[PDB]
Amino acid sequence: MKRTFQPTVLKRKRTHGFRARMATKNGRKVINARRAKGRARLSK
Amino acid sequence: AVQKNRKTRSKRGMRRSHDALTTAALSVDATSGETHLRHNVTAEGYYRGKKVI
Amino acid sequence: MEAIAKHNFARISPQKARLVADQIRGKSVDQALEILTFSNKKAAELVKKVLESAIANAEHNEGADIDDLNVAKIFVDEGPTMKRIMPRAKGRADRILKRSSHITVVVADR
Amino acid sequence: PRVKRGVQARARHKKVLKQAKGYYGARSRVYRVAFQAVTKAGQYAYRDRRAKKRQFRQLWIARINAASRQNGLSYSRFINGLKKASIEIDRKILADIAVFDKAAFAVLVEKAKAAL
Amino acid sequence: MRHRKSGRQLNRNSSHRKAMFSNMASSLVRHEVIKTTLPKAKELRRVVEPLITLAKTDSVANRRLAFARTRDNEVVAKLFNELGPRFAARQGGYTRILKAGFRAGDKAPMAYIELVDRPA
RNA sequence: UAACGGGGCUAAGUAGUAAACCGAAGCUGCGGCAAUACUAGUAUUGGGUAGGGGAGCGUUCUGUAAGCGGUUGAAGGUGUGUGGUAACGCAUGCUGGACGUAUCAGAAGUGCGAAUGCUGACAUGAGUAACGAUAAAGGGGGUGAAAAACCUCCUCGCCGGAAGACCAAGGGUUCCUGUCCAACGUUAAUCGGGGCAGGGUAAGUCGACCCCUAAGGCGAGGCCGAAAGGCGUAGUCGAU
RNA sequence: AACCGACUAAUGUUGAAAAAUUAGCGGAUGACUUGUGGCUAGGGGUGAAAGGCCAAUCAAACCUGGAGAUAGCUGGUUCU
RNA sequence: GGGGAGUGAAAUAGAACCUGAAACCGUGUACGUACAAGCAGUAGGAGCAGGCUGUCCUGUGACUGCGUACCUUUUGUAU
RNA sequence: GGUUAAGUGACUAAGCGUACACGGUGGAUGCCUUGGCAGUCAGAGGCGAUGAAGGACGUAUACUUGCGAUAAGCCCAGA
Repeated sequence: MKRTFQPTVLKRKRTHGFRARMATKNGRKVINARRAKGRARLSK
Repeated sequence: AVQKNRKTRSKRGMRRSHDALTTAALSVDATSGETHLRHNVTAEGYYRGKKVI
Repeated sequence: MEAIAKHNFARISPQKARLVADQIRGKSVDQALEILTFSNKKAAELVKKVLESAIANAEHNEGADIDDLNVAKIFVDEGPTMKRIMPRAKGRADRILKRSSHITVVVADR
Repeated sequence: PRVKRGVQARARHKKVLKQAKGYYGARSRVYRVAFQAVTKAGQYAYRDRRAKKRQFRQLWIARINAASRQNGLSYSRFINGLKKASIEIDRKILADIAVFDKAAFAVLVEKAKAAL
Repeated sequence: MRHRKSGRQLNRNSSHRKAMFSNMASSLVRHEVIKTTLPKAKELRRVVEPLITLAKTDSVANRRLAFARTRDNEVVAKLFNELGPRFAARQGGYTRILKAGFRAGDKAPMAYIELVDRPA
């Protein structure tokens, strides 16, 4: 049965990637939040 | 489908009263003196005093 | 003279191993060895190795003869249990216990 | 200050468990069952300390009745006889006498008969 | 109920059993002694000992029969050239089962089965 | 049975008379404790839920205490003896191996059996169900501590618009070799997509990069909007 | 036939599987089906319309915060 | 994996390592238990076995009487 | 003394129970703490295009720390 995760790298990057996060105010808020939390991985 | 009360150790033990193991029927080969399952060849290949393997 | 061998952390359920221990408890060493030799039990092979280590220990670490030797004490004790996860149907997971056992044999010339 | 409960918590549990020595199964091993068990044992022990006094007196009366009737008088008539004879020997003693000194019992019976 | 019935299923289809026994007979003719499970040995006698009887009379018919039952030309030749001649006088009991303990892996009761009067 | 509690009863039923006895944690006797009155003795009183009131036990921490006890054995653990109405106290054998702490005060994360409580451990079911397509195995030999499962040989069977061979994606060393078999592998395993070590990916032409653009994204200025921003030109990105 | 689908039955229901398998069944040049990439986002989207679907969730997603909402209810509430 | 040997004050301090409780599981010993009906105890009580020396102590407990857990919630729960 | 009869009756434990002993499992408790928590008194109250915060990848005869192809460093001055 087709399950929900049908990964493509390009779609992962364009949605959740660093340059995508950095493009928007609220994305930067996420990166800053994760950077404050101490998260090793800021982006996907 | 399932118990309404955990079974005591006693009753568990009572069930396993028949769980004891019984030993194999052995015999000793005449020639080789090797113990073996009665009716079966020895490890050295004798059966009733003759080398058969 | 007593000699004790142990097999700690033996991968065998104590309940399984104990059936074979019951077969050779109180028996002579020669009698025990044949009982274990023609066993079809996995437990019998683990137990046979311990008993042989015990006999060796009496012959070497003590001064003794296999001839004058009895399974003085034998017992299996519950070892640590490795826990593991088995998937069941409908996304449910069950735990599997990989029981282990500590097999002790004592042999004695008395 | 923070108080850890361990050491005292165990002492309570152990006290009960020690009182539950000899009970079957959980009732001597497991605190939750043992506690219930040791409580009911105390309840029974209270009730029975009373009822001991009843059971023993029934036994005596049964024995005195046996002995009196061997000496040809009912328990009921014998007690009346003794009362009328002003003999104030308790049932516990009478029943002791009926077993251990049959002759004395017969004397008392003869005294009792005379009073009736 | 199985009253008076013969033949073990051996937890197999018929076509498999037929294949298995044809193979096993070929092995036994070739090697003259074969270790199998004891129930398979006992069934094998009902397959091999009839092949040996057939091989006592040498004919194109009988060789073809043996070939039909074995589909092995080496076996058929050994049957008619060696085993028949050997067992010419013998009235049955061409094989012998010797029980041989248990298999390690599954503690299956095992047995050797061999031809009688092996030159070896 | 099953409309005496049963046995059984013709009185062991019903009514009555006489004199007995049994019978409760009631009353009495004997010993003890407590509450409240009175004057240590009297007198009365002491079932109890919600609830009110009173008095305590023990725990951690502070002072007392740089005191007191402790490797000639602290705490903790586990027995035993003993004391009190109780919470509990005291002593002590063994274990243990360095703390403990009187007394009187002081302060609380101060007492657990319940909350389909929370965490960990360990039971019961139970050596039970099951071991994942009914395509199928049989045998000889090998290696090994051990071979149904690994290697090898001969047979058999199964797929064959696939159960073959490639590619993209996706994954990321799973590839090859040696070695190991604890765990992993629904069994064993000498084997493995497992562990460990070493090796292995060679481009003008394949692909990416690159030139080009689609949908669409972003978007100098701009237009619009409390702010954040939205839209959008020139552009610049964006393959399928 | 492939492919897409999902009408019946049986199995399965602590599954081989959080929707399948087996035997049958419908469509099969079209309002078809499929890959890649785009766009629409929560009182919002999208809907050949079932309140269907919007990550195994939907008469208002999910996450975090207000937040220990509130709970005239239920449970539980530890020594003598 | 273990037994010796050795180390150490200690090895039931041996790396699955201070202490090492309980649940739970074993081995050994004593006593009971295969004609016996239910909250498993209690009051009584024989016998047997250990001590100490039998109007003692300890363990077990044939047999007899009595006896439907706990909590909660309720007018009321063995329920 | 024997036989018979009648009565009576120990000795079984497959297993199980209780108690005790010695263990296993387990990791409570106690003791301990290189970590936390709440403050007081001071300091400093910013860092960044002279490229930050934070990272990637490297760097010595896997990861952490340091460093940056001058790479667990180079130079200089004090100590």
